[PDB]
Formats: sequence, structure tokens, C-alpha cells
Amino acid sequence: NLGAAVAILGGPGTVQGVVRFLQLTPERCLIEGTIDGLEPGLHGLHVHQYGDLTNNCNSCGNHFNPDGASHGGPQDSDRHRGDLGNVRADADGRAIFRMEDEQLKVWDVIGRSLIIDEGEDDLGRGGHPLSKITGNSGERLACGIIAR
Amino acid sequence: ATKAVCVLKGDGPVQGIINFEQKESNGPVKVWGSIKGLTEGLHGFHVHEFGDNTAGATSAGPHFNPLSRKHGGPKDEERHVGDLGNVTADKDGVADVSIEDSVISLSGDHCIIGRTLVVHEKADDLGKGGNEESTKTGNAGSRLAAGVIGIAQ
Ligand SMILES: [Zn+2]
Ligand SMILES: [Zn+2]
Repeated sequence: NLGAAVAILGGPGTVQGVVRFLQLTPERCLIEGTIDGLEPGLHGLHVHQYGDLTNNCNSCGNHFNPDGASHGGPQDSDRHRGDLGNVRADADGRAIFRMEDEQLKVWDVIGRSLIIDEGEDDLGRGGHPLSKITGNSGERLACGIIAR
Repeated sequence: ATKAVCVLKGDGPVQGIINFEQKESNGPVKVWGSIKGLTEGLHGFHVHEFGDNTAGATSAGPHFNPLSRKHGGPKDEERHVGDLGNVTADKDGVADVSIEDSVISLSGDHCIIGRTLVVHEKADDLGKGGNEESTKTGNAGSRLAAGVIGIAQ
């Protein structure tokens, strides 16, 4: 194994969940989690560069972007390392998901933050000034530090 | 990294913020912050092995002890890496914290980023209690508030 991690998501609201990370290979990282308390629909999921929870989720910073890339969806090669796309919450508000990522690596995100947003990540395709920056996903709902 | 932060939270009134900073490679790490809601006196102040708090103190584990040594105080040579001694809460419950340690680090095998920082119920006896529990937790007691050490700007 080349690294494992877990992040407990919490915020000043009903959103809360647990997401785990496992570096299967040097070039493939498994991400699985369950988040409750969400509005039914798509919600953006991103790794931010600072695990600073001193001000809700606002002190966590921008999307983890060590290569200086533009915002994108998981299938775009030009994307922030922390760009994980959207996850969908069912009618009951629960979002169960499982994905592999070929750029995000566990050892490089230990101590950073994982945030889920209130709206949909437009994957850089929304024709909005925030599309190439954040994905125009709105407010941050819950966050948590990627722990060892 | 050069800086780290941790927000201590718990089921009781114990809560605070602890900052970390290291300006030299494998050098000293300044640990400073504030905690409130404590009982007046000395309280254990340790870094545990894992940041996983899905099960609370069970998943956080023992003191961060990569060198497989017995419990001690920060000034002792036989200590856990996560052994940072006690903090002092005044008569109002506020614990103005300021520690400097070079066994911990913000890099390398002794890196504490991503682990759990816990303020405990009782005072750490620095591994000098005579019983075996002193060689494990210093009889510091239960967890009052905890948090994950995350990278800060
Ligand atoms: Zn992004
Ligand atoms: Zn110890």
C-alpha cells in the first residue's frame, strides 16, 4: 500500500459524512465515501490545499492546485489536483460514491481539507467567470481534514 | 509544511485552537494556542498516532510512538514522539498554551501532520507513576477535546 487516509466531513449544518482514500497504485487512488444531509441533486467535491478549520470551511483556501492548472472535471487532464467533480445525493439526501483518480495522490493531500459544496460543479463548462476558477458550485457546506 | 493548525472540539465545553510552526528542517516546532472550558490545573497534551476519529479515541489510537519507546515527558529522552507534557488551565478554565519541541516535526518520519491532538482529563505524570499505565498514557485520563492537525497557510 502507498497510503491511506480518511476525512470526516462536518459543517455548521445538517451535512456530515465520511470519505476514505486508498492509494491503490502509484498512479491510481481510490476514493469512497458516504455523505448525508444533502439536498437531492449534484454537489461539487473538492480537495482544498489547507486543513484549516478555524473559520468554518472558509480558511481552507482554494482547490488544491499545485500544478497551476485551471478548474475542470475529473475527466479533464487540465484540472486542479483537488477537482473531484460532482457526487449525487438521492431523494433521502444520502450521497454514496466510489471513484478512482489518476492525479490526486494520498501522500500529497494528508493534512489538507475535503469540502462538499451546495451546488453543482460545472466542470469548467458553465461559461461563467467562476467556471475556470471554482466551478461555480456556490457555498461550502461541510469540510474535514484528510487524516492519517 | 512550515505551519499547521488544529481545532480542538469535544462533547463537553472544552474547545480551543492550537497553532504549529517550524522554521528549521527537523528543528524546533513552536506549539501555541488557547483552550477554554477546562478545569483548573494541569491537563495532558498528546499527539496520538492516527487522525481517524470515526470511532473516536479507539480509532485515534495510542500516543504517536514511531520509535517504540515508553511514555515520558517532553524533556525526557525515553518518550513517545507525541508526548508533549501538560498544559495549564487557569482559574477561569483558559489554558494559554506555548510549547517548543524538537522531537515532533512537520516533516519526515516524525511528522505529526494529519494526526490527532488531544487534551486529556487528568494531568500527565510524565511516565513516573509507578504503574504500567504511567508507561502508556501517563494516567492522563479520557479525551476532553480532540482535533486533526492540518496544513495551514
Ligand atoms: Zn478546481
Ligand atoms: Zn506517551
